[PDB]
Amino acid sequence: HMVYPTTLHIIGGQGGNAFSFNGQENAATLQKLSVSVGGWQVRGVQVWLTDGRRETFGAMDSSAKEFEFESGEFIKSLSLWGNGAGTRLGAIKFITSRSREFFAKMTDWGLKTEYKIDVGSGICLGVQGRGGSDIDSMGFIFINAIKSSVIQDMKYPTMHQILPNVQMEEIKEMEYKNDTSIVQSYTFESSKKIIKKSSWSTTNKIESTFSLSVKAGIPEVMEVETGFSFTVGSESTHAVEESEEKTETLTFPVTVPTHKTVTVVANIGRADIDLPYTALLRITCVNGASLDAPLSGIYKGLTYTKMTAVATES
Amino acid sequence: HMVYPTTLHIIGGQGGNAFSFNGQENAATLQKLSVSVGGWQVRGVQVWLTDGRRETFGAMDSSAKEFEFESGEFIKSLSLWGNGAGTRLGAIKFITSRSREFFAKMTDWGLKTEYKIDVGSGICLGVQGRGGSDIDSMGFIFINAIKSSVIQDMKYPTMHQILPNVQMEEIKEMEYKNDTSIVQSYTFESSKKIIKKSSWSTTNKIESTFSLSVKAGIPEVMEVETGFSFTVGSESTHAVEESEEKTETLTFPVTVPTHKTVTVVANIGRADIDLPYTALLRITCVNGASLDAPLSGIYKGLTYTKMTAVATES
Repeated sequence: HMVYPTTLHIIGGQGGNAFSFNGQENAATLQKLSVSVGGWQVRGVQVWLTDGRRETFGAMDSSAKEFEFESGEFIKSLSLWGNGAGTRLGAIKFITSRSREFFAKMTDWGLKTEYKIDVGSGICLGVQGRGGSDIDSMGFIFINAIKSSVIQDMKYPTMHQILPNVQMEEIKEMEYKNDTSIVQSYTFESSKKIIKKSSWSTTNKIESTFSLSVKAGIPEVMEVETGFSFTVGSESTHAVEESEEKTETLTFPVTVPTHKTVTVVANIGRADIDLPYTALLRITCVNGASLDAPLSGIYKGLTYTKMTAVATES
Repeated sequence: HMVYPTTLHIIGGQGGNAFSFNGQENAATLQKLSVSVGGWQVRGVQVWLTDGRRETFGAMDSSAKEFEFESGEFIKSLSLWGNGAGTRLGAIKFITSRSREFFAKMTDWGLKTEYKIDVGSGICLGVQGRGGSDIDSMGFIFINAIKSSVIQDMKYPTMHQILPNVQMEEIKEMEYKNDTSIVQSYTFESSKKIIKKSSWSTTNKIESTFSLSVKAGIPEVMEVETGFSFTVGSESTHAVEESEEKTETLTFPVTVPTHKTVTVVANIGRADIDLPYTALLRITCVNGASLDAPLSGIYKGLTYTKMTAVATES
């Protein structure tokens, strides 16, 4: 027997035309809902997803009430009601993870049959059902309970067509003066705090709805003596926005000839990276099923080269 | 042979009384300097450290010029000059990591031999020299080039005396109704995004001056059957301020007797942690020497228990 990444339980009658308003392809989720009610039915629904899509089913009128989800707010419980003849959706009730409540119901016919819905993870991808003058039937599309949410298959498609802009900064300067007839030897040492940074842009509130990690390598700069080029480092796990603090070091012996001066300057290169990326968001459920949604965005990073030094004789 | 965590090169004459103004013991560093110059000498210096200490040597007058370091700004190069008779300090010049320059010199006699100083890491702990009416001699105390800066031996000395305040939040509710004549069995699943947080307070700008890591475990909550108690998790490496995103899950079978209802509510506990800490900052230099500074502060955290559930029969 087979398992599924979504769960959908439709309540109501058999009439109307099919509709499906589903953010599954890009993992856009339910942001806002507005419901019109009549005497013996839900007349209409208007729905907004987090990618800006918006649509209306059935008929909407001045009786409409709405509910807008806050970022990070999901559904804890949901009930749908038939209208009692069993021919229309009768009412919608849910309670969120922040204990806010929404309830829209037919006015005249007293609320008859309550169906308590399995909301899965509580993360709603939209609605599906049948409508015509009214909402004949409807259910909420939920992602099943989630085990992980990981952005992967990372690509930087314009990377090898673009040159890094490596800016050199001085870190330390020291001078050694040998006024003797014996060649001298000194130890040069230098250090610098650097902060590497990585940022992959996200949209449609996926960063607040899901707990995102990125399984990818980071764009790095690579020293050729033709100049510099981009490559992608070792692959690992990252937060969507991450910084890594480090102390870079450099030490070496300095040989100072008789009756001469040696001046040593230590440098490092710094590169700001701005690159488009494509990737895949994979949401894996507790039941083992999964859902993939293509992503596109921009990567902003800050990286550094190794410390180097120039020794000049005078 | 023997190595040291600090480096100090004094320039000037032989007269005056010894002084030392050094932030070594608590790793307080140079924040601000002000210098008075006369005709044939540096007359005086006033120095401020990042822990608010402040002191003056020699004499200060209306000729005083000052320089204040920005957070994260260190010294890239320093030169000192004698006054030309070789009896006093004659001039100070430095250039910072952000290319800002400070230059204070004797107004009348002219500058001869420049002594380019080894600034080590460029992180200055204060000054040392000899002064009377004027600055007879002075040098800047620098930490040698740094390999690492690590907060360790982490202790929460009041931890055993305060009880965690664990607040329960509902995550999901589902109902299973068995209207048949044989026991039914179902599977409950639930998930919730959580964000754990860790923060160890710092002072004296050590977080901006050094690249700090904390080698410690994270304070967590633990199930006793008196209630809850604090413990410290497994040790690892952390930034001073850190957050971890996670998805908590729960799944189990639900058994429903004939003609009965079972209502399942999934919950999770949340605890804010606010606790004093003591620790040791160890700065290890590239040359192998090191510097210890005792630390005292407060830990602020956010943690969560495992998801649990209550199943109620009706």
